Amino acid sequence: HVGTFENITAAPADPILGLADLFRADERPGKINLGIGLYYDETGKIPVLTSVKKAEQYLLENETTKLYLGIDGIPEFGRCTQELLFGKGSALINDKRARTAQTPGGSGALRVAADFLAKNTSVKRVWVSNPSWPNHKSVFNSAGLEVREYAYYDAENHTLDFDALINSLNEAQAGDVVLFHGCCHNPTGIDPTLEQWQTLAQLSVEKGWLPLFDFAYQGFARGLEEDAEGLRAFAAMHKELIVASSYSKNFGLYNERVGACTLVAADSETVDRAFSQMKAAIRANYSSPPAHGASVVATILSNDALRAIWEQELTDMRQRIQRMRQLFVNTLQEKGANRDFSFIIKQNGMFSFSGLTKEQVLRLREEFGVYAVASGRVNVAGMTPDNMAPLCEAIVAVL
Amino acid sequence: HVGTFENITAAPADPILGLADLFRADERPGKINLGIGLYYDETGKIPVLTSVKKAEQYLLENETTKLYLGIDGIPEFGRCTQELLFGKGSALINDKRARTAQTPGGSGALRVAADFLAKNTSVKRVWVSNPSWPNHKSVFNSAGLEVREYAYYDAENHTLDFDALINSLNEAQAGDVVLFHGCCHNPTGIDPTLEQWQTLAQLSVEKGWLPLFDFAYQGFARGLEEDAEGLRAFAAMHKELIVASSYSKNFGLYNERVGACTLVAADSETVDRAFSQMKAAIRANYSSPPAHGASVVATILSNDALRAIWEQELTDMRQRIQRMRQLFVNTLQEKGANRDFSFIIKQNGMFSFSGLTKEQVLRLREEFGVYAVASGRVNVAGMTPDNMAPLCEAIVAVL
Ligand SMILES: Cc1ncc(COP(=O)(O)O)c(C=O)c1O
Ligand SMILES: Cc1ncc(COP(=O)(O)O)c(C=O)c1O
Repeated sequence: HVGTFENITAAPADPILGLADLFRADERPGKINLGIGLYYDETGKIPVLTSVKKAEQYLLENETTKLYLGIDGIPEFGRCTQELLFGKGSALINDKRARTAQTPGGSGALRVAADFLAKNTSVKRVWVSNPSWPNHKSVFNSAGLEVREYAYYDAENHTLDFDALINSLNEAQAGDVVLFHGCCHNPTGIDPTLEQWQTLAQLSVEKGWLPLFDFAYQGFARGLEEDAEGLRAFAAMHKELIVASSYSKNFGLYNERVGACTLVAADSETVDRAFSQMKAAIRANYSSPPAHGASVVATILSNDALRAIWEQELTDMRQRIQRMRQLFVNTLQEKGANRDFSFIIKQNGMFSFSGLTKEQVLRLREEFGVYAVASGRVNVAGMTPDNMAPLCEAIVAVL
Repeated sequence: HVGTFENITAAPADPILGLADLFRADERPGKINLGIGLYYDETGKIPVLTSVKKAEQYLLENETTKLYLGIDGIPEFGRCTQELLFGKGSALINDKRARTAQTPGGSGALRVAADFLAKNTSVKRVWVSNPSWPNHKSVFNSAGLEVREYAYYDAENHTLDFDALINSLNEAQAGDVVLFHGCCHNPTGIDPTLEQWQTLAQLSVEKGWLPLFDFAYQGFARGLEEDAEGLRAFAAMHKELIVASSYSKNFGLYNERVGACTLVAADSETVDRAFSQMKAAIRANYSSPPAHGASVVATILSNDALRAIWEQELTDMRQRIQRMRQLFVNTLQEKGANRDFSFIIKQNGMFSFSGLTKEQVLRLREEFGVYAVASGRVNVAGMTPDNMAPLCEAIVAVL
């Protein structure tokens, strides 16, 4: 017969993971990886946090069974997740307006939400920032939802174009979904101020949007509580919203796939009715989530001694990135860059829009073995005191 | 504005997992759970295998990072999976005709296959046995694939209705997917003989079906190699096929979500092209799979010492279930059953298709605290020397 796989077309390279494959195969010893968002320590390693090793040790000696978790995962994991997102004494929690499912990573939480909406509501369009995480469009298209873009970044002044953002979103109709980065906007690193959040929250309720918050970097901007102010302004004003969160990065648990999808509705009867369909969409996907990574997170967040250790480790990560931002800017000037890169100090999180062209990013990789994303996004957390000088010499050589 | 979640219809109760929730709530003492397919030991517990504990200690001591796995997971995990399925010296492997993706459980493997087929092929129809695992239809429907049923079980002789199976698949077109259970058919426990497998393999190639094997219980019928005879009869004749396999049960790693989706095509260049689109379907779902569970399996299968331990543990599990099958039939007679349950001994795996009616199943639960699936499926692996007598007295009471 003809053959079913014979005419399949090869898939294009992932703009992020394809770069990581090239880096791994590169044989040059001085190669530098500033692509995929991984936290490196001063020594260039990607370590397991001490709080995580201690929690895994507890699990190894106390686990007696591997029997399936519920569709929505470990209950304590869900409860602790809502506390982090909304606060200890939140009204959503007391009113029982929120339900949380443990998911395989933030990516898994985005697909679950996308499947949930495409199959149980009349949602048709998702509004995503321009630029944004490249995988956002793929997740929502694969679920059958259209993806529209709204303006965000002023490339001239390296700032948030709040006028163009609101003008773009005026085309978003009621019932549409609008995606917001909770903090540390990927890839620009520019987040709204609290006042700008409150403006979007009020505009969101009067326009009829369904907010969808992507929360992959809580604690990397200013702090655990501070980074959730934007979400908590929306939460104090909307009847419905969705939060897809990730523990991959603030716990360094990338490959264990630890995330959550939290559903908020007007009242407890509606959220439970909606959550039953979300569990059905999970059942038809991976059935139940992996336990190891979420058990680690739950063990840490529920033990005051481990949590204290983890909160300090997260502070050290946040502050090392800030030190590298300063060192990055100073070193560029020291190596002969005549452009002003001071805007990089004002950006939060792991990434920064360097302003380099696709052709310059290509030169960096081929000629100097410095790997950045074609959009000019660089992982500041991949910079160390040892690789800063060769890295900045290469950037100056291509300007 | 009117809420987006108001017109959502509540999802029905899951036929398997909704049962486990009723069991956890039942306050009556002596309740017995013969529902969800978990392996219990002689004492009524769901333990962690010794080999799994050994492997987990090795990972705790030697893991230095939680860096993301590739989209397709741990390479060694895929190689050992192919050896398990096809044999150490298979032509499929030497010709490099197979590619394997690590997935979250067999469920995740099935969903990945469904998404891959729906988006990259002209497949529109999947044929599933009647009866089958209830979640099969949900997974393929989630991708928009039509699911048709073919006849399988002779509920009169308690055997494979091979004549009806052949006739009911007459309308299966070339390019349709036909789903086969590799061994330990769920729920009936009746598998095709080697001669019947070979007959199906010949018919499958003549009609141009795309075979999809669900392999969740390798090693629970007769043995690791013996249980794969049917798959290898198909593999020797077909240019293309798909295998969703699970390690949830033969390793007791249920909640770590350890599975694999294997893709087989005519040649190495074709499978590579097709596999790139499978990875794209994974990227738009959970991005990359969880490491812990698959790392355990790869460690055991690669270490000669641990593998010998695991194989003996799998033999112990298989043999206890077979003794419980014999004891179940003997005790039913002892307790006054006039219906002949000898067919139980001929069935393979954890599950016994008892032939009880939905009314009798509901009566066992509400009246005696014995929990089985409404189809009459009972988990033999949940029977113990301590609960056998009350269980059989309950059944006899409703016959
Ligand atoms: C904005 C954003 N959303 C989602 C994700 C996915 O996170 P995870 O690795 O937990 O799937 C990432 C990074 O991976 C991200 O930067
Ligand atoms: C036939 C069959 N396929 C797939 C599965 C799913 O297994 P997993 O837990 O790996 O998702 C099961 C049981 O759970 C099964 O019986």
